Amino acid sequence: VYAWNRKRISNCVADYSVLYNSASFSTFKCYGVSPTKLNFTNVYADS
Amino acid sequence: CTLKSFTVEKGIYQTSNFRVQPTESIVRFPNITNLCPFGEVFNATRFASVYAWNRKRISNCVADYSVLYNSASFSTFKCYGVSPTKLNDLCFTNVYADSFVIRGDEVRQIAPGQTGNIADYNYKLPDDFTGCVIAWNSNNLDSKVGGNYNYLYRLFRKSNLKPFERDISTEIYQAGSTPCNGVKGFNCYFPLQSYGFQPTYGVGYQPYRVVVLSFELLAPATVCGPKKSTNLVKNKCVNFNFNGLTGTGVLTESNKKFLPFQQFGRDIADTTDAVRDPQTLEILDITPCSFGGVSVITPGTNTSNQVAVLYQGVNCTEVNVFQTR
Amino acid sequence: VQLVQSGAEVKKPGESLRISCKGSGHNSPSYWISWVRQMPGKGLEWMGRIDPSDSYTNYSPSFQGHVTISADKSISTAYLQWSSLQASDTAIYYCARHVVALTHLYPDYWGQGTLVTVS
Amino acid sequence: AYTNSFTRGVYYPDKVFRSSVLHSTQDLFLPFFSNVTWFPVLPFNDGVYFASTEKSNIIRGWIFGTTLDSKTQSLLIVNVVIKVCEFQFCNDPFLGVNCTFEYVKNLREFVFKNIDGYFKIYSKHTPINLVRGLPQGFSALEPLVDLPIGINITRFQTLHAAYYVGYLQPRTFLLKYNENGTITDAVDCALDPLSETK
Amino acid sequence: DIQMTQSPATLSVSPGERATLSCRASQSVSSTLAWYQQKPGQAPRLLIYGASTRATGIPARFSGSGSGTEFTLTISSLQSEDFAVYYCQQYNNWSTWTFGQGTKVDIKR
Ligand SMILES: *[C@@H]1O[C@H](CO)[C@@H](O[C@@H]2O[C@H](CO)[C@@H](O[C@@H]3O[C@H](CO)[C@@H](O)[C@H](O)[C@@H]3O)[C@H](O)[C@H]2NC(C)=O)[C@H](O)[C@H]1NC(C)=O
Ligand SMILES: *[C@@H]1O[C@H](CO)[C@@H](O[C@@H]2O[C@H](CO)[C@@H](O)[C@H](O)[C@H]2NC(C)=O)[C@H](O)[C@H]1NC(C)=O
Ligand SMILES: *[C@@H]1O[C@H](CO)[C@@H](O)[C@H](O)[C@H]1NC(C)=O
Ligand SMILES: *[C@@H]1O[C@H](CO)[C@@H](O)[C@H](O)[C@H]1NC(C)=O
Repeated sequence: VYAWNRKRISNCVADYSVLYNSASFSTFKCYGVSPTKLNFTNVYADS
Repeated sequence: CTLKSFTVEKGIYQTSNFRVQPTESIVRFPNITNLCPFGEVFNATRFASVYAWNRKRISNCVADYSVLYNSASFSTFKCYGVSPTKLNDLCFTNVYADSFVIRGDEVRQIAPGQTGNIADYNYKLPDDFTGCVIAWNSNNLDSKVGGNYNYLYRLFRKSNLKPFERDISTEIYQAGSTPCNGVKGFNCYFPLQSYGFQPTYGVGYQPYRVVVLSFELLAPATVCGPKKSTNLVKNKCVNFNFNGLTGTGVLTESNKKFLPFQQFGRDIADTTDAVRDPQTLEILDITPCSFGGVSVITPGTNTSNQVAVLYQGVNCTEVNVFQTR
Repeated sequence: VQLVQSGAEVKKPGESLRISCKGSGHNSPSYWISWVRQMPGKGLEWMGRIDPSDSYTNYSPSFQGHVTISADKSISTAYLQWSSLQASDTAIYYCARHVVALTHLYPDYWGQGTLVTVS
Repeated sequence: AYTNSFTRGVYYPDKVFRSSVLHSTQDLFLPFFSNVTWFPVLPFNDGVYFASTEKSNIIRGWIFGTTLDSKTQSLLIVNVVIKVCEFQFCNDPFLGVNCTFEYVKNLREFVFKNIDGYFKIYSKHTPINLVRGLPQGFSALEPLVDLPIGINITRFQTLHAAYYVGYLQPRTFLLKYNENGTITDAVDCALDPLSETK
Repeated sequence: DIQMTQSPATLSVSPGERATLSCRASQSVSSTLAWYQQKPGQAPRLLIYGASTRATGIPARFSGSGSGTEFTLTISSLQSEDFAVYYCQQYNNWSTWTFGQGTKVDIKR
């Protein structure tokens, strides 16, 4: 966590339906955007 | 001045327009003896949740919006379709007083055509909304230490609320593929969420009591502003304000008999040809005051400066006189 | 603005009782009329309150299942009722009002109080 | 059981008076020449048109309860008495031989429409000679009463004389007011190409 | 609940001096506090409300201050009719109204 990794997702087509449909996510909270209407100029994924 | 030239050649020039100027003014509102209960809607101990906003109907009373406008307590008073200053005079065939509580940042969401969670799922105004919205912070009444969760709001509404629509449904929102059958869980969420109003929150999350006054302007006026009815005048070019309908014309006795329900009659011109006086159900016809075109008939200025005048399409009354067709 | 209570009452233990307090001159039909107990040598202790228009009670935890507070808005009256009286109930009971002033609340009048003697 | 409605479903849209003027109004009207049921609980639907042949004024009035179990307030007109209380009605209400408003051979037509939470009770009473069905004679319904009740209003029932139930639809209706402020005829601008041309 | 505790239990002040009473709440009460006066044999009388506003018809010598959990009542130039028991009551709208035990003001000697 002190050295959290960051990937940039760009130059591709993103499909968030699979992520939302997954039932193995114990926590999934979106701030400032509803997950349903995710179907952006840049995307970051911190892990 | 009309020709814009000092020299006026022989001929007739339609220089001016002659309008009979009214001298007297008549104000007649419904003779109703009661005060509309604004305090009950406003000075209420507790307000309803925004998702279940309360509605009061104000009728058969004389409203006075001067007090509300003058009061400085109201944090934000925004009137769409009507002037708050001019509210004192306008009559209304019907008044609705909606009441609820939201947070400060959501105050903007209560506006004609606005969007957002509150506007989309809790309380939506029509595009042609004709009313006022008065919101005031209620941090001293709707917030407690530890969070006041009494007030709720709809967050996940499957069907977007229509204007002036209240949804009190508590059905679990099925955000996934499988149904819920009234069972909560993942992809099965309770449609309502509570504001945990706390006195330490920022103004954005602080509680605000919101009152929406919706007016119907048309039919007999159940509610009218404070005014002093005056005696009417028959057969005189005067200004008139009948039940809030404003006009300038001669108020005359009319042989034509309205139907019992009928109040305001208009002909093909669509003007309010006749009106029904609120004090007495007497049908008063209205005729436009004599108007004409003053045409100056002048021989050439070279010959002389004596000038005759022709008032068009008027009798020699309203004005060595010759009455011609 | 005026509240009028009932006269002093003397009852045997276990007897039911109801004291009344009529209000007038209120800002709106939605105000807060509350009852307060005062034992002979004790201090002030809140019991409960009602909004007659809504008839919504907020009984105190120490007085929840001991007394019942009701109201009748037609006569603008509040009532405090004991189903079964006990010697400990002997005290002076006052009715106070708390009107709403949009921004905040405001207590205007305080009842003269009614003395109840359970013996 | 159905019968032709002919053209006996015209009322005054607004309170305006228009002498000897042909006026065009787009509003809820009973479709012309539309089958109407011939006579339970009838849903209010868009609109309702009730024609009673009660020569002796048999039908006291009506009830308007969507829940039908007294849960919601219901209009109670009985005959003239009008009440808007939260009446507790029987399972099969009939008359033997929290109120917010109270007021106290022959064909009687009434148009019931609830728009913007406003109930409108129009009426027209005329002598008749055709027992079988509504006479094919043009008639007008002036507004008997208008109560902005504000109720939901999704179902209604009668009180006991056959009756009929029609429905109102948005129909541009050319109305011919005469010099006496009386409608003698009306044209439904969607009946057929001839009506559109008219 | 929000317990209200006053201090001191009793005091003794000569006329013309300034009397000070403190009131403490368990957890914040913002500013929804009211001070009362209950003379012997008389019903309680409001003095200050909102923790700072003086009730109309009350002498200006009484004043209230404080916020949160701590509040103070000050009686400047104490008079001969000011001898009573003063309580502090909170009236948070969606909460049980709690009361303090009170403080007694007597003659200094
Ligand atoms: C809700 O209740 C509150 C509390 O009574 C009302 O506030 C009070 O409003 C009145 C007028 O409606 C104010 O009286 C005014 O006094 C000034 C002089 O200070 C005078 O010039 C005005 O003409 C008027 O008489 C009164 O001061 C005010 N009280 C407070 C503490 O501010 C409020 O108006 C009520 N609102 C409704 C909608 O019922
Ligand atoms: C108020 O009226 C509306 C509109 O008629 C009713 O909405 C219906 O609700 C039932 C069940 O609640 C549904 O089966 C219908 O499909 C709804 N109608 C429409 C057009 O969607 C509503 O139920 C009424 N509420 C009450 C209390 O009578
Ligand atoms: C003008 O008025 C006189 C009397 O006032 C009347 O006799 C005459 O017919 C009127 N003529 C016109 C054109 O109005
Ligand atoms: C209008 O009605 C009255 C009586 O109902 C009648 O006398 C009059 O003749 C009618 N109008 C016309 C133009 O005939």
